[PDB]
Amino acid sequence: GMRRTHYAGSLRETHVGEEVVLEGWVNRRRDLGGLIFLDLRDREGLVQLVAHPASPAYATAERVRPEWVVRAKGLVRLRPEPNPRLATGRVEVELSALEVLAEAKTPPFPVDAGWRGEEEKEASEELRLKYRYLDLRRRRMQENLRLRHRVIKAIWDFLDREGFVQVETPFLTKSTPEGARDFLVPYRHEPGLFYALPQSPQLFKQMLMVAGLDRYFQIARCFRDEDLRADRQPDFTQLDLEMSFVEVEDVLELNERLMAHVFREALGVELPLPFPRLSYEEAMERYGSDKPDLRFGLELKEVGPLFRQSGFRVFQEAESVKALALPKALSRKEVAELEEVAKRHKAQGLAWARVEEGGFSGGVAKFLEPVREALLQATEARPGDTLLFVAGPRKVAATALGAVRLRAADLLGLKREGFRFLWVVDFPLLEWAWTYMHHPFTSPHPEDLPLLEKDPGRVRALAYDLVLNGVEVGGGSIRIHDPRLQARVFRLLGIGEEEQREKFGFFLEALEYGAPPHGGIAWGLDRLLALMTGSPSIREVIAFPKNKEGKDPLTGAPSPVPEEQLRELGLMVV
Amino acid sequence: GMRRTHYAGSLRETHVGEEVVLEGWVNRRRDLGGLIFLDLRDREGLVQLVAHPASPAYATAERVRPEWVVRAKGLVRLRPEPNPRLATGRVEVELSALEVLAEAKTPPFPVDAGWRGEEEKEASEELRLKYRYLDLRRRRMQENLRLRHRVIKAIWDFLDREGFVQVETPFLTKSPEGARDFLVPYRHEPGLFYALPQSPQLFKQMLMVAGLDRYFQIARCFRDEDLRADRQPDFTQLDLEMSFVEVEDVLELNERLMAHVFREALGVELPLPFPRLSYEEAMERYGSDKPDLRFGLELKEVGPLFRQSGFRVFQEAESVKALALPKALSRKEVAELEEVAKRHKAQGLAWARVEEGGFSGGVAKFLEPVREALLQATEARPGDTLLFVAGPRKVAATALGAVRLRAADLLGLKREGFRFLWVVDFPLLEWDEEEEAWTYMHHPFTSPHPEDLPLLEKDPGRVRALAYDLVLNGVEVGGGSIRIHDPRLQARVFRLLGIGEEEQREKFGFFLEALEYGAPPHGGIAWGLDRLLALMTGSPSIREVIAFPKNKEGKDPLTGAPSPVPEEQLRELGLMVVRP
Ligand SMILES: N[C@@H](CC(=O)O)C(=O)NS(=O)(=O)OC[C@H]1O[C@@H](n2ccc(=O)[nH]c2=O)[C@H](O)[C@@H]1O
Ligand SMILES: N[C@@H](CC(=O)O)C(=O)NS(=O)(=O)OC[C@H]1O[C@@H](n2ccc(=O)[nH]c2=O)[C@H](O)[C@@H]1O
Repeated sequence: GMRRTHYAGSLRETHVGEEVVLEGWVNRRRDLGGLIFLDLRDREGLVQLVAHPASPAYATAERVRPEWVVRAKGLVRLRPEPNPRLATGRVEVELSALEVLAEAKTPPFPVDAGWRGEEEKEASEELRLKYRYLDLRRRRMQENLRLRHRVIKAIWDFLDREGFVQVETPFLTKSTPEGARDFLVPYRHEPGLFYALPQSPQLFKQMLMVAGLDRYFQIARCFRDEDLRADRQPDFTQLDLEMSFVEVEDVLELNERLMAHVFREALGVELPLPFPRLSYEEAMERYGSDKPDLRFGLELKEVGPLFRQSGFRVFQEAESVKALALPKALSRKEVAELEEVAKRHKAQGLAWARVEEGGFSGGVAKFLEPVREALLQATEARPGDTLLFVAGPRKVAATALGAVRLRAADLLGLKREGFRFLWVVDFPLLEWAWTYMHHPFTSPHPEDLPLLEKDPGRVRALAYDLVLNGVEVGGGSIRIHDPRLQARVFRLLGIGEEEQREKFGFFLEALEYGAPPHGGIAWGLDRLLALMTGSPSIREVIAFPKNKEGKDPLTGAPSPVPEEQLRELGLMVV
Repeated sequence: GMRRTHYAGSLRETHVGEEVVLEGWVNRRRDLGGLIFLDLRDREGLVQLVAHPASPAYATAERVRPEWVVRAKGLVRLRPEPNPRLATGRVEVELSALEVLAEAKTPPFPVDAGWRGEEEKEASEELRLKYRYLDLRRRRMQENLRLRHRVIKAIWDFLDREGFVQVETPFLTKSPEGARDFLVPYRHEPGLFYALPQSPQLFKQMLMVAGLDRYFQIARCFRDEDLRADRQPDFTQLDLEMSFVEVEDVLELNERLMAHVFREALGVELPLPFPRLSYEEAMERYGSDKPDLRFGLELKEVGPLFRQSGFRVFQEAESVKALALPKALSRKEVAELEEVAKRHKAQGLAWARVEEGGFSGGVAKFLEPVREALLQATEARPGDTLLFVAGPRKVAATALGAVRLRAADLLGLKREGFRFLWVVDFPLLEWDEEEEAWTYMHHPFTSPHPEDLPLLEKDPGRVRALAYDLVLNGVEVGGGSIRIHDPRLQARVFRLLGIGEEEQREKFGFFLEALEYGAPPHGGIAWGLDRLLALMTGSPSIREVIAFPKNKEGKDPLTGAPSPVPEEQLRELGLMVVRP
C-alpha cells in the first residue's frame, strides 16, 4: 500500500493519538519559542507539523524551504489554541521523522496564502500561464478544477439515468468553406489534402439520431479559428446533447432538471424549476437584450404612444420611445455617463428627467407634464426617481436603453447575487438577402411555415438560448428532419444544389433514409464554470489555457518545426 | 411530455390491454389477407404493429415502406402465435392511429436482420463507412456503442470514488510517444504550428507537480503512423496519473478498476490479483512481451543439452528454444510454421515426431542421442511434433513464440475468456536488431530502477525500468511507468538517450524547469480504450467500437475527409503545396 496514512488536509481532532505518515509540500516555515512550525500542504489542505528540539526531525525541519516535497511522520496532537481558518485547525503533528523527497526553487509568485484562508495578491496572468503548473498549486485553482470534475460527473450521472448514450465523435473531419474558419491538419500521404478540427459535433449528433440511438451526449471540444477577443479560446468545451421525438418543451424541461441536478450536486445550490421563459421579442422589449440579466429589475417600458400628440418632435415622430425609472436622483455626471453608453449603442441620445412629488424637473420635464398620469402609471415611478428615455428605431432604442440599464445597475450599486437562469425562445429564423442565425438545420415554427416565402422576417425558429446572469451559456434548436423542408429552406436562402452537396451532401443524403424528429442543445461548459465560480475569465476554469492572444506561454506553442518535418508533409512557407 | 409511452422493444405481456403510443422505424412490412404487419423498431428492439382494413390507421399504413419513421397508437394484445425469437414476441399492437414522421428510400445494405435475432450477412466495410449512419442502425453496432458508454461511466464511478480528478488537457499543444505529430498551422504567423497531442503525458506529470495528487482523463491521442496493424489516426486512452506511488500501487489500483469495469459493463468477474510476469520471464516462457495466457504450449530452453552435439547449428547457438505440440503436423503445416518462424528473423524451424519408442521425421536423427533428458524437459508424448529455433536468445524466443501463436490457430485450440496479466521489469533500453542501436521501450520520462542508477554510465543495457504493460489475451491494452521527478536524473537519462542540452531545452525545457520547483514522486498508466472494447466485444477491429472511424488509409468515406481546401484558404495560412 501507500506510505502515507492520510491526506494532510484531512486530519481532525478525531485523529488525535494516532501515528500518521504524510507527504506534501512545505507551505511555510516559522520558528517560535525554540519550536519549528511547518505548514504541510496537499490537495485537501494544510496541517501544522511541530518539531521539538529533542526530535530526530529537528535539524531537517530547520533546513527545509517553501515548496520542498517532504514525507513527515509523527503523532496527531491537539493545538493549545485552534486556528479556525484551517479545517485541521484544532490539531498539529508532533514530528518524529522528516524526510526531504524533493527540493524546490523559489517560485516566481506565492501559492501559499489561499491554503491559509488569506487573500492572495493578483499576479501577472502571463506569469501565471508561463508557470501554470505552479499557478495550479493555488487553492482557488484546485477548487475550480475539482468543481469542473464534479459538474461533469453530475452530468454523466443524470444523463445516464435518463437513458442518454455518450458517443465520441471525430476530431479529424471534413473542412468546409462554410462560415467560421477551420483549423486544418495536413494529410501526410497526399499533400494538398487536409483534415479539419470540428467546429461542433452538430452533423454527427444529428446522424446519431438518424441511426436510432434516440438520445446522445458528449463533453465535446470545439475548435473555431476566429477572433480571440471577448475572452474566446481557440478551443472550448461544450456539453453537447441531442434527442429524438421531442418538442421544444421536451428539450427545455430535460435541460432544466439536468442543470438543477448539476447545481445541487456540484455547488450545493437549489435552483427553483421551471426556469422563466421569454420570447426573443419579450426579452428585447423588456430588457433590451437577448441575454437578460434577471438579477435586478428596472425593466424597459415602451412609452412611444404617449407622445404622439406631444409638441416634443423627437419623441412624437420616433418609431419607439423606451423609458427606464432609476430609484435614485442621478448626478449630471452619471446621466452623461449613461448618455454616452446609449450613444455608444447607436442611439441619437438619452433624454432624462427627475420626478418630484407634484411633477418633473430637469431635462425633458416640460414635455412630460401633459402625460404625467399616464407616464407614471406605465413606469410605476415614484418621487425621487430619475426617468431615462431613448427615442429611435425599435431595435436601437431597446438595445441602447438595455445597455444603459446594465450600466445603471453598477452606478446604483444594486446587489446582484445568485444564479438567475432563463430561456430565450422564438428567435427569428433569419435576418436580412436572407441569412440564418446559427446553422441552417434549425426548424421553422410549424405554424409559421406558410410565411417562409411570403414574410420571411416574421418566421420564428424552434430555437432557444439558455441564459445565466446576462450571459449566454447554451444554445440549440429543433432540427429539420424533412429533406423537402430542408431543401425548401435552402431555396429561400438562395443556396443552390452544387453548394449544398459541397457543404452538406453527406448529411442531406442521410435525411433521405428516414430521419426522426429531433433536436438538441450545447452548453458552453467553460462559460458555465466561470460563472459558477465568479471567475472573470474562462481561463480560470481551464487547466492549461491559451493566453488572450492565442499562444501558450507554458510550452511555447505555436512553435516552428524543422524544415525536414514540414518537407515530409509536402508543404512549405510562402 | 413525450407522445411516446414506451420504447417499442420494451413491450411485454404485462402490457396487454394498455393503449400505447410508439415511435420508431419500420424494420419490415408484410401483407397478409388484408392485414398489414409492421415490425416497429427503436433502440430497445422490435414490436409487431397490426393495421386492420377497418382501422383509420389503414390508409396511412398502406404507404409505409421499410425504414420509414412513424408514430403509432393502439392497444397491446397477445399474438395468436408468439414469436419466441423476440422479447416482445408474445404481444402485438392493434393500430388505431398511424402517422408518417419521415419517409425513407431503400438502404444500400440491410439493417433489419440483427433486430430479429437473425444472422447478418457481411457487407463491404467501405460501404458501411460511407453510410455509417445506416450501419449504426444495426443491433450489434448499437450494442457496441452502448457498451462503450457503460465502460466509460464505470471508469468515472470507480476513479471518482478513489479520489481521482478528471482534468481535460490541451489539443493545440507543443510539437512524444514514438510517432509523427499531426500539425495545425498557426494562421497569424506562417511557419508556426501547433501539434495535436500524441498523449497527455507531460500535462499529467505537470498536474502532479501542481499537487492534484491523482488525475484521469478519457483522452484522445493523435499519432501519424504508417497505419498498418489496424491503426487509426486518432484513438482513445484512459489516461491516469498518481503521486507518491510505487509500481505496486499503480498496478493494484488498475487491477481493481478493470475488475470493476468488467463486472459492471459485461457482468464478468475477473479474479484478482492479475498474474505478473517479468519481461524476461514472459520472453522465456512465451517468446512475447504480450503473452496469450489462454493456452499453454510454453517454450523450453534446451541449448545446454547440445553442448556435445554434432549438430553445429544447435551447438554454436546462444539459445535453442523448443516447443512440443500435441499433434503430428503435415509437412505443409510444418512449412507454414517454418515460414512464420523465418518471417521473425529465425534461421529456420526444425521438426520431428514422437513415436512409441523412437522418433521420426525431420531432424529426428540429431534428437535421438539425447532422449531421456529431452522428454523430461519438453513433456512430449507419442504423436507430438517437436519444433526448434536456434539463435540469439531474443530471436529464438520471439520466433518460436510466433510459431506458438500460429500453431494455436492451426490446431484449433478453444481459447476462451479474458486472461489479463502484467508484464513488469522492462529494460530501460530495447535493442533494435535492424538499426543496431539502443532505443527506449517506453518514453524518455520513465524512471530507471533506483538500484541501477550507477549502471546508467557503466552498463546501460543492464538497466531496468520502473515500467509495466497490461496485457489481455496477447494484446497490449495498457502501458505506464514510474516517472523521473529529479531534474538532474531526467537530464542524465536524456543524455543517455542521445539528447544533448540543446535538444533538451528546445523540446522539454519547460518541463525540466517544472521539475526544479519540487516535483513529487509520481507514476501512471494509459489504457487503449478502443483496443479493450474491441476485445470485450470479440470485434476483429477497433473500427467496430468507434462511432465514426476512418478506413485503413485514414480517410473518411462518409464525409470526404481529408480533402483539398480552396487556394484562398491555403494562401491565408502562408503555406503552399510543394511541386513534385
Ligand atoms: N451545434 C450548436 C448547438 C446546437 O444547435 O445544438 C452550436 O455549437 N451552437 S453555438 O455555436 O451557439 O454554441 C452553443 C453554446 O456554446 C457556447 N460557446 C460558443 C462559442 C464559443 O466560442 N464559446 C462557447 O462557450 C455558448 O454558450 C453557446 O450558446
Ligand atoms: N504516455 C504513455 C502512458 C503512460 O506512460 O502513462 C503512453 O501513451 N503509452 S503508449 O504509447 O504505450 O500507449 C498506452 C496504450 O495505448 C494503447 N494504444 C497505443 C497506440 C495506438 O495506436 N493505439 C492504442 O490503443 C495501447 O493499449 C498502449 O498500451
